[PDB]
Amino acid sequence: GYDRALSIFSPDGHIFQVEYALEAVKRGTCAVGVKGKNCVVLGCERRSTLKLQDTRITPSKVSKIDSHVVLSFSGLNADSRILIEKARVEAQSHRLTLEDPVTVEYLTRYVAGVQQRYTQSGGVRPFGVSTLIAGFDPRDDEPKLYQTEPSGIYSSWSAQTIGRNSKTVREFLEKNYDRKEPPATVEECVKLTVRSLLEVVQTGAKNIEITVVKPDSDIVALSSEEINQYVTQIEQEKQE
Amino acid sequence: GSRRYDSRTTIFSPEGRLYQVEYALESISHAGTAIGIMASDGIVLAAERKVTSTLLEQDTSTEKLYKLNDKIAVAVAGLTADAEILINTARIHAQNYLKTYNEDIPVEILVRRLSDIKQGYTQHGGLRPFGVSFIYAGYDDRYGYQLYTSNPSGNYTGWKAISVGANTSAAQTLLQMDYKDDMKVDDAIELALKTLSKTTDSSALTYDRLEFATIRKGANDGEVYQKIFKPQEIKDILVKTGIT
Amino acid sequence: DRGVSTFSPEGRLFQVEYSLEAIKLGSTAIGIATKEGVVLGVEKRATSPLLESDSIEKIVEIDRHIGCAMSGLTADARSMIEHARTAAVTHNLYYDEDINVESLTQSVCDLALRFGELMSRPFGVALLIAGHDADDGYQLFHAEPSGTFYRYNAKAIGSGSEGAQAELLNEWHSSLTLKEAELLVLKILKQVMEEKLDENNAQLSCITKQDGFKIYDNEKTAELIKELKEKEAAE
Amino acid sequence: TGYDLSNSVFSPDGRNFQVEYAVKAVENGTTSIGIKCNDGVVFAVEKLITSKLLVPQKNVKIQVVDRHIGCVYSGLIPDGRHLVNRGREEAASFKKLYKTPIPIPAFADRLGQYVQAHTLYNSVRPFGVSTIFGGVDKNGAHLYMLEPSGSYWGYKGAATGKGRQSAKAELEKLVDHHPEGLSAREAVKQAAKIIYLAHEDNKEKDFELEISWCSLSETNGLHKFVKGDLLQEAIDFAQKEIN
Amino acid sequence: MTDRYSFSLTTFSPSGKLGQIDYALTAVKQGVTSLGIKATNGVVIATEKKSSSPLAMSETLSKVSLLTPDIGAVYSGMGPDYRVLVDKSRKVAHTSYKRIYGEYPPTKLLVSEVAKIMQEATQSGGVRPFGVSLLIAGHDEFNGFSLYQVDPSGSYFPWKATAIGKGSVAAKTFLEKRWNDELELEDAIHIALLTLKESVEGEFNGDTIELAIIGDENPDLLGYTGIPTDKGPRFRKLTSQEINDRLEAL
Amino acid sequence: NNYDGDTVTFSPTGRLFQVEYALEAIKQGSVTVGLRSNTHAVLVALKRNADELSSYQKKIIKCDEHMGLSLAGLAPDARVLSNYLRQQCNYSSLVFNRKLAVERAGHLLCDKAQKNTQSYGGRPYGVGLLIIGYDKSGAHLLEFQPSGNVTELYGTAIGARSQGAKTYLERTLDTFIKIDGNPDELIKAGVEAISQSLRDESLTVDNLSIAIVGKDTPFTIYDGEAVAKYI
Amino acid sequence: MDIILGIRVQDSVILASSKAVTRGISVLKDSDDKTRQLSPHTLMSFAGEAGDTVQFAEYIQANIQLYSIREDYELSPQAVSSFVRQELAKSIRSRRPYQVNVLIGGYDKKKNKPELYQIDYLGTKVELPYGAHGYSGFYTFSLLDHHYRPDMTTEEGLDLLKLCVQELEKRMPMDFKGVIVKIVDKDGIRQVDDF
Amino acid sequence: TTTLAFRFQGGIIVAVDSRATAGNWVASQTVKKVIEINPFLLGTAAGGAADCQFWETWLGSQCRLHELREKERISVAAASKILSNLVYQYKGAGLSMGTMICGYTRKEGPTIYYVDSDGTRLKGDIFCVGSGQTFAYGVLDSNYKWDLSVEDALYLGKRSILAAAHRDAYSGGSVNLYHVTEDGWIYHGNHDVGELFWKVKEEEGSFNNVIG
Ligand SMILES: *[C@@](C)(CO)[C@](*)(O)[C@H](Cc1ccccc1)NC(=O)[C@H](Cc1ccc(OC)cc1)NC(=O)[C@H](C)NC(=O)CN1CCOCC1
Ligand SMILES: [Mg+2]
Repeated sequence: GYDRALSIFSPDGHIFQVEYALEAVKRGTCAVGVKGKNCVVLGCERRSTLKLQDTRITPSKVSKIDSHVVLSFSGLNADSRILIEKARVEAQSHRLTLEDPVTVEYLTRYVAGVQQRYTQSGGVRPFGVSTLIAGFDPRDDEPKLYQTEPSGIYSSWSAQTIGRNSKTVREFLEKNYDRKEPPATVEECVKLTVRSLLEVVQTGAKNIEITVVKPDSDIVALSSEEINQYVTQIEQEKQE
Repeated sequence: GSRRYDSRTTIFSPEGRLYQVEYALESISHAGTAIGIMASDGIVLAAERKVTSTLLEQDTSTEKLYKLNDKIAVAVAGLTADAEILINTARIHAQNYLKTYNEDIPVEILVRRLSDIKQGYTQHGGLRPFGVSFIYAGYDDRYGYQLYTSNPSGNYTGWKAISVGANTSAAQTLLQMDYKDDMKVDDAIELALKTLSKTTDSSALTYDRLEFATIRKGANDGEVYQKIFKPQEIKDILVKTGIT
Repeated sequence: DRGVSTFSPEGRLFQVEYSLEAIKLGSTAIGIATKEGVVLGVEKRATSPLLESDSIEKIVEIDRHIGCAMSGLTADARSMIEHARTAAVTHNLYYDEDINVESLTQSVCDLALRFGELMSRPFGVALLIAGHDADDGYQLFHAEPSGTFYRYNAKAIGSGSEGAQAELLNEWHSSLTLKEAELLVLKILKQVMEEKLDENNAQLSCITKQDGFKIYDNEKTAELIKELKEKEAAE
Repeated sequence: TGYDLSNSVFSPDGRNFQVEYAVKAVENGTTSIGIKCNDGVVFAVEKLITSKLLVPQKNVKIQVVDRHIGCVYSGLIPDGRHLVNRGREEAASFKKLYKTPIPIPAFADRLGQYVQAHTLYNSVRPFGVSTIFGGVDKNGAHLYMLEPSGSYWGYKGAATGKGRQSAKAELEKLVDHHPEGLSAREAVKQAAKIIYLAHEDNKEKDFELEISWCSLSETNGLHKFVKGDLLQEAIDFAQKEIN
Repeated sequence: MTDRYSFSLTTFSPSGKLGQIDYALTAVKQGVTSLGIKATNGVVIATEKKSSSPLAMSETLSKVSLLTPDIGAVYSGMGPDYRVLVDKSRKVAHTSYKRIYGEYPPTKLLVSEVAKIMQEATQSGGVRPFGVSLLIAGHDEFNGFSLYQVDPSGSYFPWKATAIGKGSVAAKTFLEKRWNDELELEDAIHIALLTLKESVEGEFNGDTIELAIIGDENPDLLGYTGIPTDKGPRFRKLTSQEINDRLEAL
Repeated sequence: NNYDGDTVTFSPTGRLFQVEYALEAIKQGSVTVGLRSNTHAVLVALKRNADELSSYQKKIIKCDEHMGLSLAGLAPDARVLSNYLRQQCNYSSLVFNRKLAVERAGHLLCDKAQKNTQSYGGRPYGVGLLIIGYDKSGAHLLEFQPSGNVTELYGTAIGARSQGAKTYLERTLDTFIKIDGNPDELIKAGVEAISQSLRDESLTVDNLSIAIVGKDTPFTIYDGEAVAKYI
Repeated sequence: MDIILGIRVQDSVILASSKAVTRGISVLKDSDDKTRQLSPHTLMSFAGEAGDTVQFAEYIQANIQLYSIREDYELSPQAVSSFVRQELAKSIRSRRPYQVNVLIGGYDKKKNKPELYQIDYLGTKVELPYGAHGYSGFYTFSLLDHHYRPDMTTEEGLDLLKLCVQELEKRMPMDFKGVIVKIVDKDGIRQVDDF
Repeated sequence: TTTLAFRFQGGIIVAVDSRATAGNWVASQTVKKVIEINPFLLGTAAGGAADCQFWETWLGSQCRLHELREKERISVAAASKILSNLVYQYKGAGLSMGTMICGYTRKEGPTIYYVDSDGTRLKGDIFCVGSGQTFAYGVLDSNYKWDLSVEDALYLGKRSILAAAHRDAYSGGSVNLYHVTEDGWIYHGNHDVGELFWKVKEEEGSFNNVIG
């Protein structure tokens, strides 16, 4: 078996392969997560250099891990499938032994552990992927949003963004998001998410994807026209 | 020891790119152009053979277009030998799914698994990736007619019309110009050939330098037929559209 | 390139020495041992204000009588903690007793040098392991990726370690109370931390014979922060 | 170039530089010799007394294989021990299957193939020892010398280490002056002399002599160490010749 | 110890080239010329027997090899690599086909199996590619006569006629002028001998030329009688005498 | 230079640099002394601390009732090798009902260290050991080096400034060898020996570490207030 | 375990399964549900060796649920039944085979047709209008041969099922403590609480 | 063995005997058949003795590891399923275990799970397990109501074990009582059958088959 230690320390105390995997995330399309009072919203950028696409069959950016948890990502698309698959398998395994679906913290902890294992295992490179994992614990109405990264560290966020130009949208969210009073309704939360993506995206046509997750396995994806209405509303208020 | 001679095929650049994947794509960009166009009532696969010799046996030849099952076919761009390894795996995977569920495999599932195999070669094992890009053309009863592409990175995406191999930049601009959603198969046949005819590095596009295939519901009632075009059939379709 | 388990001309393992540099970049963690208990405290260091700081878990329970604080590449600590917990519970299963704090530390340090061409690299994280047993009482250990561990009366690790260690040298005596030690960790943390110390960006914990290992609430730590500020102004 | 950085790599000459580098480690080591005699063999070695603190007679370097073969080596001592450990395994499996104790030529090839195997791959290092060995079997007495490359031949006399040339010259005289043969008890005395004469090339630290022998008549075909009265007699003979 | 070379020795360069395959093709270029021509009722494959020494017996070294009773092979490039490929090719015809279907594999599928073996030497750990190009001629009931070329990459192409190795560029041009779709087998043998004389420099006779055909069934070469369906091998190696007969009416 | 990338490579003069660099880790280690008479064998070890708040790194390890060693260099490597010795001593007891000879103990350590110097991927051990013991042929003292070389001695010392203690023992050879049936006097000689390797620092109560084995004395270690007698 | 029945009618599939769990001379439980929902429109009842039954049912359930999440799509009853059969077909030549017999009742949403599959522990699959496992079949098959019609309603099917349970309660040696009945149709799976 | 545990208005009662047997030889009269996994979880032991003792203490270690990893006390369902999945791996090897995992959690409430060595796992309100389970069922079932008081429920559990201890030759010694509430388990003493039988006979007026 191929044994080579690819991820190793450097004189200054850095693991370059892990740090270069972060650069792959930085190249990836933007993804944003914002959690409200009774919901979490996952927004995703789709680059518009690809026309003649078939959006019916093209892999969606937000993936269901279970009926109550979702996972979006930024970075290498092929790598993300491997994490999503493992996560989906662990989700069913947890239901089988514990007789209870995974908590969002547990699912995040598992995915983060996989990512970490690939930073100190021989013959493998790290995952060039950071994830946003969002959902609601079983029989719980408190919204959960977590972030993972190639190194393996994970943490909870009131709102967070990853991918290309994420530092711009993070700047937006840092002043626009109030901890004392999060978005009270679904509409408010989606609007703040779309607003934040409009700082970076380009056009609000077939470039923005929005997925809303609510308690008790209530997940739905918004269509073009539904998203376009938020884009139209935000621009009219902007001209002031 | 042997560390000295290891190329380290599965590592990141300082910019966060996979060296070997990038270089594999550079290889593919010199291969004969392959085009896929999806219509409402079928799919077209067209591909240009790599600089043909007059003493090449044309009728009993297969370079670009391969049959995965009765409902799915692929157009190849890159190393043929590499593609055949992957094709036989894909053919087996389709038969496993049929044996397990007594149903023909959904196109995306087959595409994903083949793309997952390519991904593995970029993350572990210390081996070079497959120098191949596929255009998948297939049908199932969930999404109907579907076009996909996969590349050495193991990343795949769906398309209405797409090209791989050489001159994709020029080819994709032409397809983006003349393609529309209510298009028929016979119109898509014409578009595929017209695009190759303009993007070709050759002097003139002839029957002996092409491989062609359609996937229609043009059989009798609610069933799909794969037509791998014979040399004479390509000669006729080339005259019928007025290229020769 | 070069081998992973290679010696330098000075007689040190390159990879082990490079992992020590990674630990210096990590957030500060301080531990103090007394006859009334052992106190563990850490700097949380949130990278952004949107990050919910209570999800930052840098102090961790191994057993009821053993606690742990970390510093460096904290993702690497997950498998170390997992091993420690299993070692502690397994020993209880085999011997119907609590496991010695030293024996636990030694078990964790055995993982350290199991790397080469086993895992591909050393751990990039240092651990402070605090606990109590009937034989040697209250103890504090510093476990490195070299596979070495020292017992300490008090110890600081992380970015502000050398400055905090010099401070602990002067302040520590053998008759410190638990309350005195709590304030002393808060005092020294506030000195070496970049951002201003409060209940949200710093966390306290302790292990006592009677109540075992306890992570303090943000409400409890806040009062100790307020008590600390008043006592410094009082002279 | 770079042909010398990796083992098993041919240079443009057709040489394996890594093996030639291992020979330099052998040349650096203490002197050891082997003398073939009428009905057996005699082995001797130079032990440098680094300090007064070394316990005399208690750092034994000559090793026995099976009950009838003796082995001595110069160079990296641990490498020599590793080779003898293998030799003992090889001899044990031979006796296990074929009943009879391993013949000396058979044993010589077992070591030869094993040492040669460590010149076939870059993942292993060549042996840093030349090994002088031999004993008595059904066909009589045999003396061999094995080198880092795996090369070995039969010998009338053999020598290796820092004082090999001095010892070789002295050995050549014995072969010329005794064409009919040398006796076992004579060979022990000569071995002592040759080690003392070869010590001139390593004369900073004084040394300790160590001799062993196999002989059909004197030791009944088994390997034994020379000790006590016979050893002191051989030392005195050597002392008388240097002066 | 142990094979620590678990990694690819053939990798993509920045320009997209696979160096070791290109270099293997360079080795094939240096190799002696061989060729193949397909007729209506047969196929011919031929090559020069480059003798290493006049003391050497060139009969003992066979460049043209039988793979199955209806399939033969010839090469250009490194002989030792070819020899082991013929061993592996013969075995795979049994293990992966005859032991399953009770009959010999058709030409295209055997070629496909040989191509797979050569492709794996291009991607597997601690190995270099094969330094040969093969020409495989054969017959089977449902495809008829056929001729294939197999390169170090593992790629294979069907040919009406072609040549590989030293003087392949000139030889291919010669074959383009002479080849038609109405060629009888004897006419193809004649053209093969003409084409090969151009590339050969020294002696040109039955002892320096190696030539075999895939033609009619040979009951006399079967070795037994009594089974009507077994009619004998279509592969036949032309003798030294049989070649010289055709060199007089050249 | 170019020949120190791994242990599988010889230099042009026939040197193994990775083995020599491992030897260098011992010289950086704290001093330890070993000596013996005909009745007893003694280990004396200067322990080292990180700072005043830290403990003093334990240098002496017990292997069996009749055998043990002191270390100098990488402590984890000493733990690996001492654990191997514990198993080998134990195998000799369970299978043969026989206390492992101190000489065989050395031979086993030599062969274990050697395999690491001839194979790709691995590394040499980075520690030196002084093994003492009392077996069927009386008292013994061994010196292990990670090159594989093991040596039996009357006395010796390894670590930083070990040359001072080694010279003293070379002078005192005739005196301490005949300290038979007197443990305290043999230790006194060992404590005086290690004192010749001290610079600026002196022997304190939680700094000194002594171990002894002999005729009617199992291998026992003395630390803390138990060594106050010898200061 | 013991009694599991199944009846396919015009627009639905009805599964009946006994509630008793017996072990030795003691009925340990009288309210046991011998079924698992594999997907929204697919239900599997089971009977056989203790432990094996639930372990197998849940294992299948996990696999089908995994497929559903991965493809965001529900497998057809025919597809699920073929998957289950293959698992049992593997099992029978294992070191320790699953000794479990199952009935798979499902509604195919693409065909708008109910489907009932009977699979034994050997991996023997058959599609049927009505099915049973164990000794139950020795009474119910002949009864249904007489009273069953293909165009019956769900209510008619339940009356037909009551006729079976009454016959089993009259002639079976063991007390099986009644049955839990479940209906699978276009609107999914629901339980009849008063039977 | 005879062990029982039943659910009722005031939580869960758990009662066990204390006899160990090696054929007809009475091996012990003072065995502990209840294992206190944590302040909210109990496990009963019936069947092979080492099998029960070894794997139920092992179960406790797995439950401790759960709350360390998940920062939360394990559910009764998950605890029982760890044990049932374990014995299922050993199915056919010859393990002999008849167990009941009893406890309280917030999400579940008072819960009892029967788990045995064939891999059977059943949730339920009433179970009796062991050689004398039938004797215990006879008394327990005929006197059981949901609305029993804590005092009456404790006695019925005690009396049901006594009934089995008397009739079943492979049960006896003493009765160990437990009561599980929302606040955790509470031990209600060891009751020797030597004194308890005569005390019950006299006060209750039952056991008229015996010579008074
Ligand atoms: C009553 C007394 C009926 O046995 C109980 O089931 C009791 C439960 C119990 C629980 C914990 C501690 C003690 C007792 N079981 C026994 O006392 C048990 C009976 C039994 C014996 C053998 C069995 O085969 C597996 C099953 C049940 N007695 C024992 O386990 C005795 C003490 N030990 C042995 O018989 C030793 N055997 C066990 C099987 O392997 C061979 C050695
Ligand atoms: Mg009784």
